Amino acid sequence: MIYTVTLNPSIDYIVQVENFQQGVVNRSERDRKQPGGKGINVSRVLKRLGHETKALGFLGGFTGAYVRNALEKEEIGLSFIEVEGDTRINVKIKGKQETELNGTAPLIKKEHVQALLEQLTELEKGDVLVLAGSVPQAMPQTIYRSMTQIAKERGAFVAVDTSGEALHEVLAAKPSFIKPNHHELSELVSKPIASIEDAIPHVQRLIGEGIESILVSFAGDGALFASAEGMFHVNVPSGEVRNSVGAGDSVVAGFLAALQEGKSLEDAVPFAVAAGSATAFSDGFCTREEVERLQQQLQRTIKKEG
Amino acid sequence: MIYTVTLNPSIDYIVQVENFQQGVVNRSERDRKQPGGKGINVSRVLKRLGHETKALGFLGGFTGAYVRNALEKEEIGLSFIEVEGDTRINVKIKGKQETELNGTAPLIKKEHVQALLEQLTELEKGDVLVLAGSVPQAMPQTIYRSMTQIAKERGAFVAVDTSGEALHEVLAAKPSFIKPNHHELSELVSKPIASIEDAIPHVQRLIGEGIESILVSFAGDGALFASAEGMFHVNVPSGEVRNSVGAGDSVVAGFLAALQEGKSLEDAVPFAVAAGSATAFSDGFCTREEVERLQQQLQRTIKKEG
Repeated sequence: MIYTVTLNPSIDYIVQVENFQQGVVNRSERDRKQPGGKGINVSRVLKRLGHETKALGFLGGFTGAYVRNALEKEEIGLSFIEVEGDTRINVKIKGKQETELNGTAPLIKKEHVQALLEQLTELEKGDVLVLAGSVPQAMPQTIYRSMTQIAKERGAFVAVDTSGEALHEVLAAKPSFIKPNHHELSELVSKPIASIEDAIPHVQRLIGEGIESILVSFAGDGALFASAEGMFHVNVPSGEVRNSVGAGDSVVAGFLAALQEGKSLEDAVPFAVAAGSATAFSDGFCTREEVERLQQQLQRTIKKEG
Repeated sequence: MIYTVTLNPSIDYIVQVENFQQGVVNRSERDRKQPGGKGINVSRVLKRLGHETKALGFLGGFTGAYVRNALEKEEIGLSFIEVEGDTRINVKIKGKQETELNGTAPLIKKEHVQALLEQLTELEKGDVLVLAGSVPQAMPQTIYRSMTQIAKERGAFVAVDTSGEALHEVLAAKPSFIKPNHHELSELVSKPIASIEDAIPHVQRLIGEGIESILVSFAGDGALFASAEGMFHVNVPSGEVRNSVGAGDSVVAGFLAALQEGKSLEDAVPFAVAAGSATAFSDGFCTREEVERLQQQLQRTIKKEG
């Protein structure tokens, strides 16, 4: 049904140290590690929302074994291609400041990329393909455009959450749904967008260019959703954000979980934004209960637009 | 024959990064992962110098599995005790400002910190017990004092490489060898130090309390050795130090390797100081051939003390 692709998964090593300072021996007070990567995170959250997914991508070494074991324990569908190097270890330092340091991508022989593309020919009509995250530089940045084509030639629904050249490249493939935050969208059109008004003309050009739906977040300023069927705004429940290591991925899962449940593209927006917020407010990720709650609240702030 | 103890072992994650800012992101340019822990390093460097050893300590979690697999490949003797906790990960960032980030020590039950002491009971006359590295706050900072005893009461040679209360409390136990750098010595004799003479009176008193040998390195300026047979100085090879990760652990391994091969306490010093700077003048752990060479260099640099 729903397939997620994570080209560069990882072990997110989350560490809070209210004292983290350069050139010095920092100790940790609170340590945690969890499998990471945008595709993987959409899977995990989907699971928490009661939906299965089959996770795809590349995994290597003991760190990859850790990632595979974990998803296994969470009873999440998976079919990763083993690679030679080790899966990267990403370091997330919380506390006073918020500093990140990503590990190097592991080498991926061309045969593996060919095998990953091979798996996609398995998508059937009505399946969903989620391509989220960065594309290792060693790989053709047009990779998502390729995977989207394979998917579309099989009737599969494509949801994309990337940036840079990779996102620019995917457009010609006309995926079904994209979710750029306002900064990613500004980067895509090479123009600044700070308000809902700044984005509307561009969104309208994208829908007419074949993109079926788009959801642009403006952080604590709500979200804008456009479909050839319409355009409207929605607010965020507001609250103290206790975490921010997979909130955009939650929005994607929420949207897709709702679509699975038969709701309409428009009707799904409320649930997705809430899922993002729920995760943004809890130490870990959102729960089916939390989302439903917040969603009820947001399902009114719905202001038309366009 | 030579036992090493590592209470808080770990996987050392070295990541080279330039212009390693803060608050934002940071992409590694080069990564590296290997077993960490002072005792562990001593066993690894001893292996390279041609000598076996059995490493003891506490490992847990997939991280602990890694440590164990790696040492088993280097064919290093071992017998750690599995604790329900997850061996830590210390992120050693390098560049123009090598920083560090030590992970939260796992969790060790009493019966564990007891089956260990229980292992020491096998020690025999002529054996060697190496105690190095800080102590997990989850344990009493007197733990080395306690082990030295068991060890000493068995004709075993105890060498210690620590600092802080831990180092302070071991003294009354009368260990056979300690290597406080000129600083740790100030942090011990609770008094500042500087001259090569500003330490002899104090290294003298320590020897008089029952401690067999003391090796105190003046960072960049040489090192002083003291035993009941008198003392002498030796200068450091002098060269470009690329790595520091495990230099002190090398002087210790060198000193022990040299005594294993029959050489005397004082005659083993050159060899130990050689292993130290041979590891430092490199991007990895020193090789036998390297030590022997610089050994001769330092061999001539020998001056008795007044």
